[PDB]
Amino acid sequence: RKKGGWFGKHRGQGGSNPKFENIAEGLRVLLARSHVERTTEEGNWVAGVFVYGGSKTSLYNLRRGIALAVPQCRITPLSRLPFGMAPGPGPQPGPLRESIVCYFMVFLQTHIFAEVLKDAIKDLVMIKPAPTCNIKVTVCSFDDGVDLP
Amino acid sequence: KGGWFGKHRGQGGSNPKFENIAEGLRVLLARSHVERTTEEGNWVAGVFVYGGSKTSLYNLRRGIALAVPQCRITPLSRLPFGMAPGPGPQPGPLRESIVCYFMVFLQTHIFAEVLKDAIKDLVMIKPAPTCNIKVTVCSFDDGVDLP
DNA sequence: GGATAGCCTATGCTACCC
DNA sequence: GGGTAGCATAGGCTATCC
Repeated sequence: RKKGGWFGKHRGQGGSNPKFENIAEGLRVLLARSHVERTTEEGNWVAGVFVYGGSKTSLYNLRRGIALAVPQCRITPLSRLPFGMAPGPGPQPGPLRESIVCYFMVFLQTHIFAEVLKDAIKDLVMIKPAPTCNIKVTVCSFDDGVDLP
Repeated sequence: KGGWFGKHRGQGGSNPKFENIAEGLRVLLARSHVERTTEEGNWVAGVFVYGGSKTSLYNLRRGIALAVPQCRITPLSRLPFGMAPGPGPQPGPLRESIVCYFMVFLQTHIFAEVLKDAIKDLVMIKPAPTCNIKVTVCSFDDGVDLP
């Protein structure tokens, strides 16, 4: 029985469906309690949200969800994390060595909404079963902003 | 002519090309012997590098790894679009461009600043596309728990 | 809503060209 | 040291499973 190959939707062209819509609605409810400004007139991307861990699929679905809930943001594809510190006095891994742990980046126009978005993702995720509850989120601040093309 | 050389993702070593870029960086980083590590060892800061071209970004990445053993670096990935100009609707948050980026993780913000300065100065005397590479210092409120 | 199959195509990697 | 070729294997995407 089926199970897909090519569906004519390229990188970044993801549509919607109940699964991603339901995730988005979870975010929207939380976000609606904090009705803060998500845009500025200048429109620069001065803040971000760095999301990682859990599992590839759970991260992916979260990314798809955020996208539907927040048209005012911009989101990278999933990518991978390098390793952290090795314990003890020994040698460390090279800076390029990559792990199995994924991450994605959300860009935002206001610092205020970045904080709220971060809170919402945490709360959305903290009550769900593993691996989704293990998804970590941190606000990310850009000194000079980012010139998204 | 190359195909498979046995080197998987993240395993890249060194050669004259990358070491040359690394030495350029080392000289510049030597302008400011600030602390690059903490006792706690948390990844609280970074630099966000993007633009130029795929290859010039890539080569920079390789060079930084050789010049800065104390950092950790993502693979290259892609940027989503910004604001669309004028009358049209905005692109979806997921739509991706051709512009690449990578992230460097650091344990101190003070060195992030120096690393950024180093990259800008390293790149501004070069021709396009490399001179068009953009850098910003990056700060993680709650840090990043790199595996 | 997480995990997977399976086409498309992205990057990581190296050595070659110049 | 920028652009490339070309294997390996990342992810984006979907429907199907359950």
